[PDB]
Amino acid sequence: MSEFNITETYLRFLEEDTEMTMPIAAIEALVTLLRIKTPETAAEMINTIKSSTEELIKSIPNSVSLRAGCDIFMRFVLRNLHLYGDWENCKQHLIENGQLFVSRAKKSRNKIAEIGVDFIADDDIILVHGYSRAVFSLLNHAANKFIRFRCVVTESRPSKQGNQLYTLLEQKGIPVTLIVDSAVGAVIDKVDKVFVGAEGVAESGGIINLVGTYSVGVLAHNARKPFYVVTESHKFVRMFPLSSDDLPMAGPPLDFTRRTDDLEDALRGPTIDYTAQEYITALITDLGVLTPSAVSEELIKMWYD
Amino acid sequence: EDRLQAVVLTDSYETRFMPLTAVKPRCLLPLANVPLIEYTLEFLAKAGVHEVFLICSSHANQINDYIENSKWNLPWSPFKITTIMSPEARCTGDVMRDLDNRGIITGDFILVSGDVLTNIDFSKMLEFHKKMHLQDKDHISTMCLSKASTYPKTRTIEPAAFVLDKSTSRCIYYQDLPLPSSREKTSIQIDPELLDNVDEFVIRNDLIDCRIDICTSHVPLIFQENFDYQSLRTDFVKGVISSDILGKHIYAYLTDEYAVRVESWQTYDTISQDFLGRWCYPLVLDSNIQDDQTYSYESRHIYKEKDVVLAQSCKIGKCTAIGSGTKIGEGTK
Repeated sequence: MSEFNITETYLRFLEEDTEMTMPIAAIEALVTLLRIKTPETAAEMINTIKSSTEELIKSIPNSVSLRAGCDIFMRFVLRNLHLYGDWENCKQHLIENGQLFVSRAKKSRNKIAEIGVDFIADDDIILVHGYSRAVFSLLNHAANKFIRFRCVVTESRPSKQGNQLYTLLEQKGIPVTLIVDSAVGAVIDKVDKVFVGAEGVAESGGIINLVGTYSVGVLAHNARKPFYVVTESHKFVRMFPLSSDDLPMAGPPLDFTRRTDDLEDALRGPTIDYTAQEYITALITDLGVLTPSAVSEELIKMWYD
Repeated sequence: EDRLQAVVLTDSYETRFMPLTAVKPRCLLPLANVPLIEYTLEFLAKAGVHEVFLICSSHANQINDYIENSKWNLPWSPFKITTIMSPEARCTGDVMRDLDNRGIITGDFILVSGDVLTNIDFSKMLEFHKKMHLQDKDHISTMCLSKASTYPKTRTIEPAAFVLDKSTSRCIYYQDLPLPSSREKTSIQIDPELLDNVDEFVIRNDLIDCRIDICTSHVPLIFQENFDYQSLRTDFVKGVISSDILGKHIYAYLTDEYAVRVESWQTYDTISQDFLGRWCYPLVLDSNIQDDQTYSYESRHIYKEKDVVLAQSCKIGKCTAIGSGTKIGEGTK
């Protein structure tokens, strides 16, 4: 009898497929929590799932996609707790709704492409940043559409993700180079469109993914090239920062301590930046193309009370 | 006034296109990816006609298979479309005496010979015709002609001298004229006996023919007796103004913009580039009219339909057009 906390349920099926990502894995674990542990009373169910979400955030704090999944699960159990079935059917009604995310959010990524293929037009040199697999889910259907384009992939120092794209869509058959991440300003005068992928959307439209998407965003603004971001609808999160600095990793982004003998010195600054709403200009979700004030309204309506 | 009749008389230029044109007529050749009947037909449907009469002197079955599979034998077409089957290679003119022996045409009607492509609002050509009716009871027709003033010498087969009036633009006289390759034939003659009561006239070379003549139903009856005519203008408009029948004057109209007619490949190239460029507004290509294409328009004059596979590392320059389902490759230009 599993306890669903850390790895007795969650981290097992992350090794089943390296295509499922973190937040829908969190959705799958949280629905299979109360799919079995349903002790016929509406009180301790919500206590169990709130305890489970807080210990799962307590497992890995610096992967804020997890917070997005573990909080839209609370929105799911709140709205499915609504319609007021007196808990007599909801013990069966909520769990038969249940797996509609793993039948729904799993097949959201081609629904992204079905509305985002009509962005990359003919002969567009494209800049992507980091292994954001929804961007590749758009680009796969774009190359299957037989449309002519070129791609440029940045480095993802120190998180290594930029080396994956050049070994991902090269074998699909797209002419692609791998620029280094510092060389954006000398090339973004030539890049037609730039895509990124978020690990979170704030309450105004923000990109909380990686090391330097604020840098490539402010390069996109002072080259006046359109800065799109491909995401999907399990990436909304309540966390609305105000600076370019989020929750810390373990200390401040500006360390000034002493290296003892030979410890690592690359990851000493920040690793997850923030982008304001001005630098993004259109984001892609399951809900269509979505201007950032629309994503602000969409995350302002389902989070108030 | 209304109930406009019409007659298109194709299939007189098979001498021009002889390596082609023996397996399908001149009128069924794709100028811009679609066989150019409708480049006349959409024009004179916008002119608002009610019946046409396709003379098909050759390949008559592969006229009517396209005509019955067109959008014109469907019960909302602005004209009903009828054909005329034919023994082979009749000279023009005698088709009108065959028409008068049959006796269908009553009223004003278009003598559109050849295959034209134009932007002219034919509606404002009606009031020129009716001003001809009101200010002359001895009229014959009106002849719309283009003003291609920036180029003589390059309208290939026949250069002409449309000498006409200053004030009323009545066509005074007409004469065929030789070619720039011939330095030999250097004279034309206009004898001044019929030049008595004109006192003001203009003689121009920069008017290209387009064979769009609209007249009254009196002039086929005029044309009935004088059975000597075999062309439409080398013999007739000379032989109707040269003091032959008294009290029958012919008029001719000049437009200000693009209105052209197919002669040969040294005109087919030029009109293909004028139509495929934006020199033919509003009768343009990207509007996707004829056989419900999907042409889009980039800058630099690019025309592409859906399902076009442009391969990588190709370049596509000015003024091109690509149909659907094609496939180009690497390194092409």
